[PDB]
Amino acid sequence: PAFRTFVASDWGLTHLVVHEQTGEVYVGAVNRIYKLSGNLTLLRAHVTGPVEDNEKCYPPPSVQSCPHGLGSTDNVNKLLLLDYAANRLLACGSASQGICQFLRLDDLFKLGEPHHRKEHYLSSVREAGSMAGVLIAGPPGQGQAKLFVGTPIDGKSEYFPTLSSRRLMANEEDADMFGFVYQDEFVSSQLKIPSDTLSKFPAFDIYYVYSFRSEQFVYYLTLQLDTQLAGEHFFTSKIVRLCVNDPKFYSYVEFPIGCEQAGVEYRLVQDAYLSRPGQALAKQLGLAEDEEVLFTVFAQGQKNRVKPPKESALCLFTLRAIKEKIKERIQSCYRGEGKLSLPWLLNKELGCINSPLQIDDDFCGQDFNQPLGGTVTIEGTPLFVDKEDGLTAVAAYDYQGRTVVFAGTRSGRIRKILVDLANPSGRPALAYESVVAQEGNPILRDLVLSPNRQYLYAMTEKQVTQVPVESCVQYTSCELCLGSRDPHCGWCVLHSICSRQDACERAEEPQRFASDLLQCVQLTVQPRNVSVTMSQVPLVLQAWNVPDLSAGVNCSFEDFTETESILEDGRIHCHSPSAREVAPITQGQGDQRVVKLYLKSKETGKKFASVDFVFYNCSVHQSCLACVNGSFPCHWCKYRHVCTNNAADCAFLE
Amino acid sequence: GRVNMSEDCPQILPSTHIYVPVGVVKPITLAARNLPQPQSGQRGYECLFHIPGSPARVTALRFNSSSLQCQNSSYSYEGNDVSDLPVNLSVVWNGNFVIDNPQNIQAHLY
Ligand SMILES: *[C@@H]1O[C@H](CO)[C@@H](O[C@@H]2O[C@H](CO)[C@@H](O[C@@H]3O[C@H](CO[C@H]4O[C@H](CO)[C@@H](O)[C@H](O[C@H]5O[C@H](CO)[C@@H](O)[C@H](O)[C@@H]5O)[C@@H]4O)[C@@H](O)[C@H](O[C@H]4O[C@H](CO)[C@@H](O)[C@H](O)[C@@H]4O)[C@@H]3O)[C@H](O)[C@H]2NC(C)=O)[C@H](O)[C@H]1NC(C)=O
Ligand SMILES: *[C@@H]1O[C@H](CO)[C@@H](O[C@@H]2O[C@H](CO)[C@@H](O[C@@H]3O[C@H](CO[C@H]4O[C@H](CO)[C@@H](O)[C@H](O)[C@@H]4O)[C@@H](O)[C@H](O[C@H]4O[C@H](CO)[C@@H](O)[C@H](O)[C@@H]4O)[C@@H]3O)[C@H](O)[C@H]2NC(C)=O)[C@H](O)[C@H]1NC(C)=O
Ligand SMILES: *[C@@H]1O[C@H](CO)[C@@H](O[C@@H]2O[C@H](CO)[C@@H](O[C@@H]3O[C@H](CO[C@H]4O[C@H](CO)[C@@H](O)[C@H](O[C@H]5O[C@H](CO)[C@@H](O)[C@H](O)[C@@H]5O)[C@@H]4O)[C@@H](O)[C@H](O)[C@@H]3O)[C@H](O)[C@H]2NC(C)=O)[C@H](O)[C@H]1NC(C)=O
Ligand SMILES: *[C@@H]1O[C@H](CO)[C@@H](O[C@@H]2O[C@H](CO)[C@@H](O[C@@H]3O[C@H](CO)[C@@H](O)[C@H](O[C@H]4O[C@H](CO)[C@@H](O)[C@H](O)[C@@H]4O)[C@@H]3O)[C@H](O)[C@H]2NC(C)=O)[C@H](O)[C@H]1NC(C)=O
Ligand SMILES: *[C@@H]1O[C@H](CO)[C@@H](O[C@@H]2O[C@H](CO)[C@@H](O[C@@H]3O[C@H](CO)[C@@H](O)[C@H](O[C@H]4O[C@H](CO)[C@@H](O)[C@H](O)[C@@H]4O)[C@@H]3O)[C@H](O)[C@H]2NC(C)=O)[C@H](O)[C@H]1NC(C)=O
Ligand SMILES: *[C@@H]1O[C@H](CO)[C@@H](O[C@@H]2O[C@H](CO)[C@@H](O[C@@H]3O[C@H](CO)[C@@H](O)[C@H](O)[C@@H]3O)[C@H](O)[C@H]2NC(C)=O)[C@H](O)[C@H]1NC(C)=O
Ligand SMILES: *[C@@H]1O[C@H](CO)[C@@H](O[C@@H]2O[C@H](CO)[C@@H](O)[C@H](O)[C@H]2NC(C)=O)[C@H](O)[C@H]1NC(C)=O
Ligand SMILES: *[C@@H]1O[C@H](CO)[C@@H](O)[C@H](O)[C@H]1NC(C)=O
Repeated sequence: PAFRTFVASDWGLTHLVVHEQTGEVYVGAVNRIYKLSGNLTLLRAHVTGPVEDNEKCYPPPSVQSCPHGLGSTDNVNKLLLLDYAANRLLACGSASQGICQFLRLDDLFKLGEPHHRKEHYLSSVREAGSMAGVLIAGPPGQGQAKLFVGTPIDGKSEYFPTLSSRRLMANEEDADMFGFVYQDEFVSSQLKIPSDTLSKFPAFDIYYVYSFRSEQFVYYLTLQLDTQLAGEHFFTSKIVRLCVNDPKFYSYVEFPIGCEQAGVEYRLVQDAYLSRPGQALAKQLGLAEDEEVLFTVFAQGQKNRVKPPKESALCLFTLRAIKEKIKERIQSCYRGEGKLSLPWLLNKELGCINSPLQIDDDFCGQDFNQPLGGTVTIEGTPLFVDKEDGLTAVAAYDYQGRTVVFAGTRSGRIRKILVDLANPSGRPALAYESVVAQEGNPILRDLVLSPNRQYLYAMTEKQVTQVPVESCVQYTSCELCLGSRDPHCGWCVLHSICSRQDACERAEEPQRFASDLLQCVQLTVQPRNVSVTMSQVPLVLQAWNVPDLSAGVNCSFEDFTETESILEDGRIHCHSPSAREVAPITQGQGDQRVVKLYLKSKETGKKFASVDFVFYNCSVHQSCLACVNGSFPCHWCKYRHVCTNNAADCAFLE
Repeated sequence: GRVNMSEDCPQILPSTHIYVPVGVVKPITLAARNLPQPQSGQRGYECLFHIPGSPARVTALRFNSSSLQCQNSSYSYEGNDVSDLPVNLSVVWNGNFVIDNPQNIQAHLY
């Protein structure tokens, strides 16, 4: 087989997303945004790129003249978001103080690209993927669609907010776009970087890696700078959250996050992926059905966010456990204990105000004790650690209970991990590894399963790659099929192929489908060794772990002959071929020919079960030694000076 | 982008007269109808002033299907012979596509 693939002809790629209805794949890149079919054929290509511009210029040349010299620069797709409700694609770029694009869903027709007002500008930042966010909507007429979006700022504190809550109007031409949900002269639905904190720490900035909507909130995994850790730059990876229904922005929370493996620190997020656990992991992790989970990837230490270490660790957080750490922290500040502790935001530390309240998970923040930080860094449950080849990306999914995890590598490889801590095993075990861009093109965070969940689109700097979740047909034998362990694979006994339960016809029936190696087709023949000179010999066949064959069975010694068989007890009775048929095989191979006797099922008409069957030839031995002291039952005739199976064919008795 | 009806055509609508003093930095807001969103491989808008002395090329911004604006600039003609000079203006996009001007709207340079 070959891996279905889309190659990046000219430029680097940045983002990928899948349409839940169509399976169309949209692909953000530098200067380009593509629409692709499910099998990665090019469907449509939008030019978004090389634009005459300059990063230093505020409002970009379109609105005002800038004295700074302009040059043809690349427009990096910073963000990509599917707005199914308004049949379109939010395709947020850079290189125009970060103006956002709207492309129509089915043809990439530019519906709108607002850039007059200051809100239509998002950030000067030219870095890909340092931005993230979520689209959330209500029905038309009600409280309209909103976008929550984090971005870096590059020190342009007064131009852009790092985190914001913005409006999404139905008209793309409408000027109201990317305007804040509630703006006041006192408080706006945004969060800015304070100027005092940039004067103190020169180039502090918030880089937003992943983001997701959960229940009624919005989380972000972030990277920040040294503020109690002027000097050098060291980063701290944190979780952020907001209530969706909090125009005031009072719900903001921020806990440091990481995990440790045998006294080695992993504190830099590279990617995450919110998912389900399915019956398996849920049960022994102690969860309800609809309880969520967060797979993550961290690098070692707190050094070099620009170029992190190889040493990387896949951790785990249950959202119930992060919800408890946040509820526990709020029911703590509402006891008046300590300070808010959020360095970059509030430079002078304001204190926790005591008050009697019903602290719930439904709590959406209040006026005093305001935006607040976190003291106790939240530790995650480790799963798998790569030391020679850095993890880059992750996804996961529910399959028939068992929880499959996908992991990109710096090499261009994907790992297929069953997480088995909650499962019986000692620790979560790798099942399989696969190749995408072998030469060493790293996999990018945007790694999405298809809608049917049959494939997994894996993106690199330079190519998208349709990697199948299930491809058990690469497995040739029951023994290797169930040996790989990647849980989709079973041996469909009578078809003699390896594939999933829903793909094996009649699998539901007894012994027709094998799932543990012990169910494997095992076959034996009573007369294992039969002489060339014999003909139509009766043979008995014992087979175990096989479905009801009352449909009928034939014996085929190979693709040479085929004899009909009848069934009695737990045994199959068929005959050897005729001398007329046997010799056409044995001619040339001399001493003996080991031949794979199959069973051909009448229902399928495919050979499934095999045995070592021996066709021995005595006569061709031309000396006593070869004849008797060989490996077979052969008799030598002193006097005739010939080797044969029959005692009577000898000269006489003595 | 199909036009079947004459009222749906890309055209520039008039406002109360466009007054432009010579040697003064001014913006010139315009209204219009069904102004196209420039598509793939297509540039944006400009205002071209047909002054026999000097023809000025000023790039503009299309705000929506119904309003334009040439950017802060000053204009002149060489003569000092006539106080009130009406000037043919053409609104272009993607270099050479001139939008229709039915009322033949002019800019008065005074
Ligand atoms: C089990 O294995 C045996 C032994 O290996 C196989 O029997 C052999 O069959 C092939 C036929 O395809 C024979 O090969 C051909 O031989 C002939 C000439 O054979 C003469 O010389 C033999 C060698 O000394 C001799 O044994 C023969 O005598 C036998 O026959 C008589 C009469 O039936 C009998 O009474 C005797 O007791 C002997 O049994 C005989 O004098 C020859 O024409 C062929 O050679 C041509 O082709 C080759 C290849 O293309 C080429 O290289 C040559 O140049 C030439 O053009 C060919 O070699 C072989 O002789 C048989 N072996 C024996 C010992 O007789 C057989 O495959 C298996 N048995 C069964 C029952 O299936
Ligand atoms: C398509 O896009 C076009 C152009 O982008 C829009 O046209 C604009 O319409 C808006 C109305 O929303 C007009 O805005 C008005 O501007 C006035 C400003 O004039 C002053 O300007 C300067 C600087 O402030 C002063 O020095 C000078 O002396 C002027 O006085 C405001 O005064 C108006 O505000 C009033 O109305 C609003 C809304 O009702 C109130 O909130 C205020 O309190 C106040 O009463 C007003 O904001 C603007 O002039 C038009 N743009 C241009 C470039 O001219 C279209 O709206 C849009 N069309 C569609 C269909 O979407
Ligand atoms: C060629 O194919 C044949 C298939 O028939 C294979 O023969 C079998 O070989 C294995 C060992 O290699 C034997 O297993 C052993 O059984 C021993 C007990 O033996 C008695 O019971 C047998 C079955 O109940 C019985 O056949 C046997 O009688 C034999 O000996 C008699 C006296 O010599 C003779 O007259 C008979 O004709 C008959 O051959 C005994 O009473 C046991 O002690 C061992 O521990 C071992 O388990 C099978 O019994 C063999 N099957 C048969 C039918 O004889 C043979 O392996 C193949 N050859 C090669 C080289 O691979
Ligand atoms: C885009 O992707 C789609 C799927 O996402 C894909 O189209 C599908 O192709 C498959 C085969 O690759 C087709 O599945 C077939 O279904 C019919 C029943 O209608 C069967 O007869 C077929 O069986 C044949 O193939 C088997 C396996 O190779 C053989 O064992 C057998 O002998 C048969 O010859 C097969 O199961 C299917 O028609 C479509 N899917 C859908 C939903 O229509 C396609 O590869 C991509 N297309 C493009 C244009 O890029
Ligand atoms: C399970 O085993 C049974 C019995 O062992 C087996 O039955 C066989 O069926 C085939 C038909 O498919 C029989 O072959 C036929 O025999 C006639 C003479 O009577 C021949 O003329 C025919 O041969 C022609 O067709 C062949 C194939 O296209 C060509 O190779 C040839 O050149 C001829 O044109 C015809 O096929 C055969 O006789 C029996 N076997 C025996 C031992 O009698 C069957 O294959 C298996 N059953 C099932 C349901 O698959
Ligand atoms: C400024 O614009 C005006 C008006 O658009 C120009 O004046 C006139 O332009 C019109 C075109 O609409 C010419 O009318 C033509 O008339 C003939 C009649 O035979 C007709 O066949 C054509 O279809 C067309 O309608 C008209 O000739 C022209 N006026 C003159 C006196 O030549 C004017 O040219 C522009 N000013 C400058 C300085 O270029
Ligand atoms: C004949 O069979 C005998 C006995 O099985 C073989 O004897 C071997 O002899 C060597 C000495 O050269 C010993 O070291 C081996 O241990 C013996 N093997 C066994 C299995 O007993 C002998 O190899 C055979 N000879 C021929 C010519 O076939
Ligand atoms: C230029 O235009 C801009 C935007 O309309 C305006 O802010 C400014 O006042 C103008 N400058 C001058 C010198 O007229």
